[PDB]
Amino acid sequence: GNTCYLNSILQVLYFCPGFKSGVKHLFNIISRKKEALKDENCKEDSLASYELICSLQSLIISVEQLQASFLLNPEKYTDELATQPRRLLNTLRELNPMYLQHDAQEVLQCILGNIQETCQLLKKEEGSGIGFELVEKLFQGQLVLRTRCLECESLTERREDFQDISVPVQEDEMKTLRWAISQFASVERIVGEDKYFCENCHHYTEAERSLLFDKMPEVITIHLKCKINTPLLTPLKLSLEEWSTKPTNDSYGLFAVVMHSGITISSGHYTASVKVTDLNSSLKEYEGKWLLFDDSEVKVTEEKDFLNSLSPPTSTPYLLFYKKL
Amino acid sequence: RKVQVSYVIRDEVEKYNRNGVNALQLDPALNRLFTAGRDSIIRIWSVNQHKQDPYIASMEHHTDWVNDIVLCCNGKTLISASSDTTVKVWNAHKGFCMSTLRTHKDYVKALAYAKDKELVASAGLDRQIFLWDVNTLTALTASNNTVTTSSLSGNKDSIYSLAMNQLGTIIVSGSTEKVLRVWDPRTCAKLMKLKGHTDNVKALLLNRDGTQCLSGSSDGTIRLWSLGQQRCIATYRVHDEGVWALQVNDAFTHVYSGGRDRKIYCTDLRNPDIRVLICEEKAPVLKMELDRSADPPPAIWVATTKSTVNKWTLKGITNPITPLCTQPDQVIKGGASIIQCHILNDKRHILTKDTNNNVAYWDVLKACKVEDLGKVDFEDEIKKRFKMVYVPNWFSVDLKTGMLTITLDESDCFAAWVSAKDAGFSSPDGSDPKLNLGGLLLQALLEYWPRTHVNVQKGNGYFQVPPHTPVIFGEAGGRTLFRLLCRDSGGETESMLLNETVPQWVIDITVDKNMPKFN
Ligand SMILES: COc1ncnc(C2CC2)c1-c1ncc2[nH]cc(Cc3ccc(-c4nc(C(F)(F)F)cn4C)cc3)c2n1
Ligand SMILES: [Zn+2]
Repeated sequence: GNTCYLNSILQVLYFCPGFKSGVKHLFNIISRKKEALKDENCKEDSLASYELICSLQSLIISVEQLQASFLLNPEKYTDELATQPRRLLNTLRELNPMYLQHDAQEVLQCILGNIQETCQLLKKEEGSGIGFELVEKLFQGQLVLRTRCLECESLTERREDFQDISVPVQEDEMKTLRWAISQFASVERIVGEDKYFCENCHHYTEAERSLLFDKMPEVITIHLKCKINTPLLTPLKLSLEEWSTKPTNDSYGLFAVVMHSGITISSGHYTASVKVTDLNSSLKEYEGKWLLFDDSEVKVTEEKDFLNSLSPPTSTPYLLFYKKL
Repeated sequence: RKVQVSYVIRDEVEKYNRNGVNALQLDPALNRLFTAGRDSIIRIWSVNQHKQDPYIASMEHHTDWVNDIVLCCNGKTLISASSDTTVKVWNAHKGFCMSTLRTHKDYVKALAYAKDKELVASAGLDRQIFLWDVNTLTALTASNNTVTTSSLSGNKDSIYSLAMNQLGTIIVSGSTEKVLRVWDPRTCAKLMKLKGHTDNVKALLLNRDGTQCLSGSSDGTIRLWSLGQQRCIATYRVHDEGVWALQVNDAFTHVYSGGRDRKIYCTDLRNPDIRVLICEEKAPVLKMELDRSADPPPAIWVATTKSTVNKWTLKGITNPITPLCTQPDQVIKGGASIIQCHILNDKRHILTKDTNNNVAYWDVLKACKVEDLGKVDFEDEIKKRFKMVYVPNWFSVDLKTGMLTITLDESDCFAAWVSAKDAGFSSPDGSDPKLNLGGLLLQALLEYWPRTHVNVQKGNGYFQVPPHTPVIFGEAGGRTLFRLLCRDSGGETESMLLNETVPQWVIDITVDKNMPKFN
């Protein structure tokens, strides 16, 4: 198969907290409506978005079945592991005006947006006839765009939403994640030819365009701009209190990395890796280890081996994921 | 590059400040106070209790905000920094502008002074500090026209404060760089980069011999630094919001501070627990000036964002959080800033609203007020004067000073072509041509310029703007090129400076008398 850019983020989403039970209790409603109309006329555009939830549920059931057998290469047993991503990708391509390899971040945002779309479509038939806040309260947060008139030192505040956090690598050499976060969220100064007109001062003054974090989701997705074969420091623990509106001690931890192999992004291969914690059911053997996904082959590797696979310049990481601790 | 023609709609003499005051200067020997109002007018008042209307004089040669002023030579000369990218030198005794250094690239924010050396320094948003001798500037005319800079460089961001010691041996600059940069004013060499604050610094101070430094930043932290040790020795936290003004006694013992939080404190540097809430003003404090009639200072003058300036006495001879003053001892009342404006559908008249909600009706063409309307509803009065005739936009209104400043840009100055009968100009023969409002106004502003007088007429032939109307030629962005009153166009020096300064798109209409044409 040649659907690595989708399969990587699918494997990442599989281990996201609340995503599993969320899509389960969301597909429950679709099955209820199917059988209720079987006992008892919607738009086809919404119907296409409805169907991918059932497709995702079948996929996740199959992945759970494959996990119970501890089969790490089902290519010789079940072709379904490759046929299901195509079943999802056809519906995805149908749901979009956009476009054998493409962006792994674009497909992530697209899947999340389609799930939010069907969440709204099911909301519009719940109170008119928690559950539908899946994507909104897992990956999407509350960004704040306060700018400060350096003369009167007054703050003007605006609110926005965000799922991904696009971030550069180098400047225009080993940069910590703090520097790369600052490059995206820190201050751009308004001063010179085009100043900022302050209504309070009624005058041209200097300003500071800064970004801030107000209310954070359960999982932070981090996009990494590049191709550049120079990686950066990837810290395990993470806290956003330095760039937060209301400084709170909600820290996060790295649990999923999507890496890119090949210089040309036109036909580069995406590889996935996910850490496993809170395995309450039984498997403490895998607790702390890292699963690596390359094509249909999943492997178990220690934390230090994966951390050395990151650091030196073969496959550079493309997406990072941090869950709340 | 692009030149705009502005003019101020005002009375000939504005006794009171139509905007807030950014700096204060006191003359001890003559009992005179200099207020640098944001309305581009430096006002001299008398500080005597015997005065009931303490107005003395006005100095109105500035264009934009006036941020800092400095007295020199026993009160003979004054130097003012302004947001019009100019530093003006005036006679303090007779209140008239002597020179205008157009050296700064951006706003001029602060001035540092040394009275033992009679030495001044100007700093602003252009990341450059310029040193000047007072006696060199006082001996300047249109003939004696020679004075360049001795600039200090290094600031990686814009400057907001400046200070020098009394002896004039050490200078310090505070920037939005969050770092105090120290230079030697004699040798012009970088001394140290004090790295203590975490926000912009807006007030600095130094002792007599230049051994210790005081700093007031927008983080609420006052800081005392030892110069020889290159370190901050003390950090006081007496304000809730930013610290914007600083004063110190003669012995360099108590610091007088204020800022965004209107509370003003006299805190002992040797023990921060010994601080007294002097008073909480009505508006955030911009600057302060101590009375030095005794080693225990008797009173302090406070200039805030409001137009009025207060004088609070310092007489403790209570205990908890009581403000030392429930009301100021002296009050210099300022005017009211025109806060809102609206242009009618005919693009001929203007409806303005000041701080007291008093609405006024103006004729931007004639450049004069029509009537005062009182505390009427602004939107209801806007909809109450509804004329259906459409006229294009041919100008812009500006309130950077608090008063009406009408600006005309080359692109759309000559866009208005109105009917003479609809314009109110009744010809005896019942004629009605088409008149360009921009051209008529340009000819009215340059009515007293003989170069426009072509054989001979004088004016546009329909109306006359007031002769006191200040006409300005300024570059778009902040640069101010020339300023003069209308009737002052008859002066030979003003005439030559106009011949050099007036742009071509004004010359071809006011002098060449040609048609404006389109685009
Ligand atoms: C999460 O995998 C996916 N999720 C969502 N979609 C997919 C497919 C792209 C549509 C996959 C996907 N991709 C490539 C794969 N190759 C083999 C499999 C089956 C398998 C996977 C994991 C395990 C396992 N789990 C633990 C632990 F620690 F969680 F208990 C330990 N081990 C060894 C056991 C078998 C497979 N599955
Ligand atoms: Zn402001």
